[PDB]
Amino acid sequence: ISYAAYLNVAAQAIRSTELQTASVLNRSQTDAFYTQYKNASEPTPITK
Amino acid sequence: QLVLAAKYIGAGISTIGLLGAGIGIAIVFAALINGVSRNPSIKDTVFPMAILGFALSEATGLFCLMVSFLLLFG
Amino acid sequence: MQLVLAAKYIGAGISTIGLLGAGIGIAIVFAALINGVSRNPSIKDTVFPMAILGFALSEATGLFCLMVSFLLLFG
Amino acid sequence: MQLVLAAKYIGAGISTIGLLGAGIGIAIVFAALINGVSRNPSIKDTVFPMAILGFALSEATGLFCLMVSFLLLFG
Amino acid sequence: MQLVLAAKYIGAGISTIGLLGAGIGIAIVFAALINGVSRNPSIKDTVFPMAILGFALSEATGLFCLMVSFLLLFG
Amino acid sequence: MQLVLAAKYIGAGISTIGLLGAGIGIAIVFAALINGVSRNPSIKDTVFPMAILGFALSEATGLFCLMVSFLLLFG
Amino acid sequence: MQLVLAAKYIGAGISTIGLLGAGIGIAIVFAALINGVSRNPSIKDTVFPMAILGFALSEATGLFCLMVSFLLLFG
Amino acid sequence: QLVLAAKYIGAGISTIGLLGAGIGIAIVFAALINGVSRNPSIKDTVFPMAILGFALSEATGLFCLMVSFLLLFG
Amino acid sequence: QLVLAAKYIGAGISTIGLLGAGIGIAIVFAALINGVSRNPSIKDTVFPMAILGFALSEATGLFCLMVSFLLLFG
Amino acid sequence: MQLVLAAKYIGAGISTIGLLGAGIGIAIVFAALINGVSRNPSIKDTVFPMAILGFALSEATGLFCLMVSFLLL
Amino acid sequence: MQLVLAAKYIGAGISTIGLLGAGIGIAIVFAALINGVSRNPSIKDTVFPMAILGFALSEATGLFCLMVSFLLLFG
Amino acid sequence: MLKRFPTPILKVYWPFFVAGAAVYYGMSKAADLSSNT
Amino acid sequence: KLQFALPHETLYSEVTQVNLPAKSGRIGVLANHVPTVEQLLPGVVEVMEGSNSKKFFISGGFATVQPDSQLCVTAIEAPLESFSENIKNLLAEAKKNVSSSREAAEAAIQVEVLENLQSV
Amino acid sequence: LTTFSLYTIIVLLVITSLYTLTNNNNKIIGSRWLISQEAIYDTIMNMTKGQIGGKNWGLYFPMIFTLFMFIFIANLISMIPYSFALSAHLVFIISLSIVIWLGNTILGLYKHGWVFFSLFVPAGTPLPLVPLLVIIETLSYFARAISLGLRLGSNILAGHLLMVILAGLTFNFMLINLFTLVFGFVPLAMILAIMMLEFAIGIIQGYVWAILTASYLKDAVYLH
Amino acid sequence: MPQLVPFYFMNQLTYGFLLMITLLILFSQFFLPMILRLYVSRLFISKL
Repeated sequence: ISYAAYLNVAAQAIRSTELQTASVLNRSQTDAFYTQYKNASEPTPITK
Repeated sequence: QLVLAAKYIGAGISTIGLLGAGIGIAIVFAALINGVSRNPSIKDTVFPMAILGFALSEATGLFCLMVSFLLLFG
Repeated sequence: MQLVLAAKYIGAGISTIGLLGAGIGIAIVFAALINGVSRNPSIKDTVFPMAILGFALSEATGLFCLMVSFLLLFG
Repeated sequence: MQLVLAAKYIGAGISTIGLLGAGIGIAIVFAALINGVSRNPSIKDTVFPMAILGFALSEATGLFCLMVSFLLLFG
Repeated sequence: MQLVLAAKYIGAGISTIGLLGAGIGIAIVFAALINGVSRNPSIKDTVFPMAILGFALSEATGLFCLMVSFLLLFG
Repeated sequence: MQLVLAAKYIGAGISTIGLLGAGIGIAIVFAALINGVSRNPSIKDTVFPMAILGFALSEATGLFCLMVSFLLLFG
Repeated sequence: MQLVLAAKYIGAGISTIGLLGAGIGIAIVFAALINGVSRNPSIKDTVFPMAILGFALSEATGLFCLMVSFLLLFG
Repeated sequence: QLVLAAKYIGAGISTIGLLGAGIGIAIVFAALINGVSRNPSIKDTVFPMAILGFALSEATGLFCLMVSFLLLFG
Repeated sequence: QLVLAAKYIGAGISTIGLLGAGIGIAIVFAALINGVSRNPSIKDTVFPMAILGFALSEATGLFCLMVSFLLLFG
Repeated sequence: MQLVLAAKYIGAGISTIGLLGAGIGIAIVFAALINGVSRNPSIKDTVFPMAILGFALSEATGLFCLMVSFLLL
Repeated sequence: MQLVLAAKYIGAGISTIGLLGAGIGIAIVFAALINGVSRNPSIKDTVFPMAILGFALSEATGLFCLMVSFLLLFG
Repeated sequence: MLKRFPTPILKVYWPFFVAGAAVYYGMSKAADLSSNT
Repeated sequence: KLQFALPHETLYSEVTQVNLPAKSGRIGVLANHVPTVEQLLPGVVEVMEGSNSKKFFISGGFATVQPDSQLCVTAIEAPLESFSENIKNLLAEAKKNVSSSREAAEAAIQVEVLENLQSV
Repeated sequence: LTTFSLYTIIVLLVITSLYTLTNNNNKIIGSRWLISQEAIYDTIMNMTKGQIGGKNWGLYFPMIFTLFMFIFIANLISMIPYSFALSAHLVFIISLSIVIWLGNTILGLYKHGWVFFSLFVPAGTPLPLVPLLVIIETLSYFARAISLGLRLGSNILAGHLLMVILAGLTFNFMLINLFTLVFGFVPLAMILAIMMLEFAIGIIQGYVWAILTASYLKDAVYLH
Repeated sequence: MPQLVPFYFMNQLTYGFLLMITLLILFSQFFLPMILRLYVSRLFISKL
């Protein structure tokens, strides 16, 4: 497992007693998409 | 007799051999402690292997000791 | 006769060198332990059976050697 | 003579010394196996036959030494 | 008598050799201690009792060599 | 005569002592192999020939010691 | 007797051999000190009592060896 | 017959000199394998250095062997 | 005579002890260089530490040497 | 006669033991050289002279053991 | 007479064993020099006078052995 | 299973066989010296 | 000195002794300590500025002693007390579920975090 | 004539049975026994392709295979405790080693002229030790003549001598008074462990022979 | 074994070297290529 993915998940997991704040929840919960682009054209826009 | 003396002497010289085994066993166990402190989790595979490494180191010592009895009696 | 008693005391002396090896072995286990702990102090309870085990087995080889030394010496 | 017989037993005793290097040798191989394996978690499919090879070879010097000890004592 | 008395003094010297392993051994535990305390800073409270235990055990194997030396020397 | 045959046997015993240095040596090469392989993950195609070479020559020095043991022992 | 008196002069030398182990040991403690103190420049005040202790104990094994030499010489 | 006795004994003692070279060879090769594995690519420069260290360590052993032969053959 | 022979031999035996001291001195100096190179700046504190370890290592050899002289010269 | 000539042959055997140490000494210098060069890469041009100097001195000690063998003969 | 002539040669021979430790020692100081200089690229000016000092001292121990060897050989 | 295939068995492998012959002649003399004991 | 910067917050961004769980085992930095680069593993952390100590539970990050005694710690999140039992329970269930269900890597980090949290 | 002659015939007959009736008839699927000799084929094919690795790897693939199989079978048969070794006669094993070694060097000389002597300086060095590095390379080159054989011979022999001497000791263990024949399982167990080991050290030597004299052919074909 | 020094060396060696040369020819023409025949037959069905 890639290290920066490992740390990200670690932060999220640590955000999962339960006295955590909204900025924490925002810092660990988000919805996004990304798009592969030719070269131009758009090979499928796959969710993040 | 010189022969009577000789069997006692031969037992002495062979007995020194045990020294190497005393170091050897410890080197296997030391590496076990270092590995397990590094991983927290190497131990499940490694602990059977560590007992094996100990056995082999000890086994060399038993050959030396057996030579001591062959000298001492013979 | 003097030769017999001499051989007893000599054979004992010769055996005594073997003890050194087990002594070095013991030291190595504790050095490893100290390094392991400073690098990960939470290993200790899992390590504690193994630590005593490695010490004992190392030491034991020297004690086998020592028994031969006294057997020769006293006769 | 008494002297020839003495030399057989004594020569055998002297011969027994060589075994120590192989004993330490085997321990070093297993230590290295543990160390490599503790580093990778997964090198082992390549490394395990390499380690057994090192073990067998280190042991062999000790066995050669032991063989000579019997040849002097009995032979 | 001259032979056995000469044998006592020789056999004593042989036994003295066994001490060397323990001497290096003491250092090995303490070298680990010094390094370990430097890694963590504060590991020392737990570890200092472990270090004393390790020294004593290594030393004891050396002392076994010494007691054989005095048994040979005096009788 | 008695002395000469004795001396051949004694000389044989001494020769066996030489094996130990090779024994420790072989283990060092194989330890290094495992260290190297654990360091690279993939060095083995070049390095396994290098390691075999180092084993061989280290071992050979021991075998020379063994061979003198045979010459003296049988002769 | 010439044999006994000779044995003292030989035996003194044999005893002296043990002392080498402690010498190497002392160096090892100081080496660890240098490396430790290098790794955290300010660890020195805590570590330095421990370092002198490790030296003293290692040295002590050397003293015991040297005592046996003086016992043979001046007993 | 003391001289003849000593020749055979002396030959035996000579093997001990060889033992150190057996360790020595291994030490150079240990460094080689470590260096090469860390870099991959150091090897082309390093391999001449390794062979040189091996040869020099070996030569010390060669001297011991020559003395062994000098006694044995006379 | 046997006694005079024994003085010369005995002195020789004592000489073996010095080897440990030589190795010891070097180990401290090796560490000195490592410490200095590691920090770039531990050197003024580390230099007396290094000297102390050398001196003590040397001392064990010195004790062997004076015992050698005592048997050798008388 | 017999005792002295015998002693020379024994003595020759004993002298080889010193040589073993020098073999290891030389090896350590070259091992260090390889380690230094492999960590740094580029150090090699300065470091190779240092290695030769260290080698020579280690070997020289062994040479002292060897010449004593020759003296004893 | 013969016994004494033999003895002078013998005491000298035993003394050569002492020389070995200085050889290995010299290598160790130089090894550190190389390792330091390779670590820093630039420590060398500080480290070099220290290295020469350590070399000289390590060598000197072997020199003492050598002069004692000569004293025993030549008288 | 078995079949006779005309594979190389001699047109590369002569020096191995030659070395065997040299040792064979020398071993005749060695055997004769040992058969006296 | 010390910095214990977070993305939207910060926690300490001359701090005297700091105790860190690192890929070199555990590391202590005191006054001037030698300058390092260590990636911080998921951790239970103690930071001391003088004798006063603040104890932090950390998502992993990076540790970097700068040679001026500026201990740059950057981590994505890190008090210990905010994390400090029901949360551990939730992680146990989740650890189990992910254990059955990259999916491996997820289960592994979850086992680590559940333990690391249990330490708190 | 001799015992030795009888065991050379026995080795030949085992190997014929291993390649004429290790498989029921002739299959393209193979019986459970032939699965081994497929894996063996591949680990020695890929080993001398891994070693010598030329287009002449396969030209020395029969050579490396009959050196494998001879040593592999004769250190399992010889490990039957009433079987008269072919490998504990040093005079045969060392002779076989020298034969193969000479057959590498002569082949190397034939193929690569007097530029074969360029092998003995692989790389330049300062000129006062250029001749030195030719002499103590050639010395190490024909130390290969005896090293390969004496390793194997000593290993196999040491196993047999250990067993016979230990058989004599375990007899005398029972001649020691009956209180020693309470908890007397340990000397039997020592021989059992040695017997487990003795097959292993016999198969390891058969592989080690065949990799080292692949390495020697690697050196001889591809110089320096 | 207690006794393992023949004097029958040339006798031993005659039968010994006969077995080595025999196995080389035997492998090369018979037993090694009959395994390669299995390989090539399997591969020929695979390739078609």
